[PDB]
Amino acid sequence: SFHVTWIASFYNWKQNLVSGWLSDLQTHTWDSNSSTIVFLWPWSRGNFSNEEWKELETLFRIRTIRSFEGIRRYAHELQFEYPFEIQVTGGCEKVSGSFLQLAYQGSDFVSFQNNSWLPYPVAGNMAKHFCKVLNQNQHENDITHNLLSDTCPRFILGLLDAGKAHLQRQVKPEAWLSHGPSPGPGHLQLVCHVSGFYPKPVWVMWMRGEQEQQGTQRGDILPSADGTWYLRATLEVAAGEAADLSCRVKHSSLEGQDIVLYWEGSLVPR
Amino acid sequence: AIQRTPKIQVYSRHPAENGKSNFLNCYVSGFHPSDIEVDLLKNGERIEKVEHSDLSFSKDWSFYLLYYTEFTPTEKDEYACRVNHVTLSQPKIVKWDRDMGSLVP
Ligand SMILES: CCCCCCCCCCCCCCCCCCCCCCCC(=O)N[C@@H](CO[C@@H]1O[C@H](CO)[C@@H](O[C@@H]2O[C@H](CO)[C@H](O)[C@H](O)[C@H]2O)[C@H](O)[C@H]1O)[C@H](O)CCCCCCCCCCCCCCC
Ligand SMILES: *[C@@H]1O[C@H](CO)[C@@H](O)[C@H](O)[C@H]1NC(C)=O
Repeated sequence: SFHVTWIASFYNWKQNLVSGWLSDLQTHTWDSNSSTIVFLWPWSRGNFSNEEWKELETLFRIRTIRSFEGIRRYAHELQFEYPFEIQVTGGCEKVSGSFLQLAYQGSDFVSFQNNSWLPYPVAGNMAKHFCKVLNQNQHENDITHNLLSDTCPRFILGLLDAGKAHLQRQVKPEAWLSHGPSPGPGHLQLVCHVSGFYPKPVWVMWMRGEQEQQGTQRGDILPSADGTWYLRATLEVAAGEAADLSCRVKHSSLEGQDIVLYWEGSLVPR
Repeated sequence: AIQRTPKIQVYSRHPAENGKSNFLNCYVSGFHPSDIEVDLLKNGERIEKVEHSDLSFSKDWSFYLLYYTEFTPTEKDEYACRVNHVTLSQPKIVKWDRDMGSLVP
């Protein structure tokens, strides 16, 4: 799934952000001064020639700043009240699935379907009046359609091919154990940290021997700036039963050689 | 009503080892509107050079940001993340949890 996101915050203090994404991985940014498309990796160009890239830059210029101006010119009659934020996400995926959705104040507001903008029902007549503005040029809607059903599939195809090496790399996790901060009385919180792995799918469990401890509470998977991932898995146990416990990590990159760490040494303490 | 309060999670890139360079992270997510102020603190004092990722949002339109800095911990230093947002009565402070050791000689 490649998509472009647009974040526009209005205070009439302002802010305009455009960036491109392969799911979790950022691949493009729009520099708000050079009006250029900055490529965050060598392979961010996909198989798109430099001149087709200047074409794309032309259209990102014109539509980003006509969209900001249009939003601010119509805000009165649309009853957009300051401060407010507009968010847009558009791109393509199954098989050739495409999408373009717009939110106002963090809620579904309008979306683009085939050839025209449609309001989400719950968003009311305000969203309906917005579609009128959004639908004032059928040709501009036809351009949007072709951006979604033509340009985006070809781009994502070239992008995935160009980036296959980076996207399918295997980075081994490291792990470590610590005491968790808020155990109940008479209990300990054992924490198993897993960091530096890629790609995202991972397995981590506290164990007693070969028995998985179902009390294991996995946290969110969190990002690092270097593009790898982080996870904390905790287990609450009675202080008497923390001996034979270990943390076991399985990951594609380890090829069956699980990381296994043992609650012990000064962690008991012996 | 339409506002969402930030979740704040603090973690290190590598295990804490005194005198070895490391990276401290503060992941702020699930908030709306996007205006937010995030500081990394060392012994209660703001750390001058901190970076963050480009602002993004999830499927449910809530925003998220990663803040991080390179640092070298010693056994005496405490680190934290301090977040202020319209949803918060007062800045919320989440500490970096590390063991440190030497519970008693
Ligand atoms: C950094 C990442 C880079 C990596 C990318 C790599 C490859 C990615 C490729 C594909 C990936 C997915 C692509 C996503 C698709 C992009 C989303 C769509 C972009 C915006 C859509 C349209 C924007 C726009 O154009 N709004 C213009 C419309 O204009 C109007 O139109 C009419 C004609 O023209 C005129 O009416 C005329 O008036 C006269 C008098 O009445 C007569 O009556 C005429 O008869 C009558 O026609 C109007 O004047 C004129 O205003 C307006 O300003 C504004 C509307 C306000 C909001 C605009 C859209 C909302 C925001 C959508 C996204 C914004 C930016 C996203 C990224 C570009
Ligand atoms: C880029 O390469 C991909 C390979 O998956 C191809 O499908 C796509 O059409 C190409 N795009 C071009 C040549 O613009």
